[PDB]
Amino acid sequence: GSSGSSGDDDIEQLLEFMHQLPAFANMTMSVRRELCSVMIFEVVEQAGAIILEDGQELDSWYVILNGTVEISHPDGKVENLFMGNSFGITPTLDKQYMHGIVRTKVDDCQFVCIAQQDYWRILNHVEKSGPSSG
Repeated sequence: GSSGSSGDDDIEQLLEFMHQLPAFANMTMSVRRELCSVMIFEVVEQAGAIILEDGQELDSWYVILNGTVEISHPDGKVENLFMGNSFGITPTLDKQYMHGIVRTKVDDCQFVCIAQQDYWRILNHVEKSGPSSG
């Protein structure tokens, strides 16, 4: 990826942005940096794309990095989230099921996927402080 940004310390540059968002602020910095090491990089190019379907075993945490995402419910409700909001699963081992259909509102929408386990091994106080990457 050729883009104006530091190399030696890439995560750092990204961290600064993490703080900007509330969802990423709810947890101390350390947790943020750790997540960046256990979070996937994904960005939807074609707007109006489906992010999650109704009745799907949510096992990964999603966070709106850029763009707006609209959520639809089977009952007749439609939520509206904006850059900064979070959705997907909770930091608790407890799993959950999607109760609606998510769809982007604009193009060039960025997002991030984080495994539950790693999501409950950082924020929480599990035996392993950080992820094992070696």
